[PDB]
Amino acid sequence: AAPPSTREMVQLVDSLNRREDGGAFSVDVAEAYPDLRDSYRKICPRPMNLILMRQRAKEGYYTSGSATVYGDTVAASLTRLREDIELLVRNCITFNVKVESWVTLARSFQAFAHRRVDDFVLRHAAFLRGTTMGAEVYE
Ligand SMILES: CCOC(=O)Nc1cc(-c2ccc(C)c(NS(C)(=O)=O)c2)nn2c(C)nnc12
Repeated sequence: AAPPSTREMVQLVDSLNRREDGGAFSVDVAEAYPDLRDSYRKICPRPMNLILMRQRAKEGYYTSGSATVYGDTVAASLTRLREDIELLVRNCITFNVKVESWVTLARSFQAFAHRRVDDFVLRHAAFLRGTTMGAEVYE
């Protein structure tokens, strides 16, 4: 089972940018708002955004060394990318807990991103067809 190439992983992370999110999951809140860094660290002490995820994809961090590429199921495959997607969503829903519309946007992105990763895993690993999907597990 050959892992996906770094170019394919970069193309996968690039496909997670949606026009309807208007860069909400791409912006680096620390670089964009220097005068609010410390408040964002209190709420989201672990940083995550699609710029960091694209660097990780490009460098082989999701598909090299001890990264889990193919697991027992689609859901349990590309675990490092799934954890990064989950942190991105957790940070957004925690920060926006009082703004329901922006929580719903983060949940919409979560479902969308795990489905994009599920379909990508299936394109590279037909032997995982029919197993648990990340879109069924992550919520
Ligand atoms: C100081 C002003 O701050 C903000 O405007 N903040 C945020 C704004 C938006 C936002 C804007 C425009 C649109 C069209 C949407 N999409 S929708 C209708 O689905 O909600 C969302 N999202 N957002 C998210 C996530 N997290 N923070 C923000």
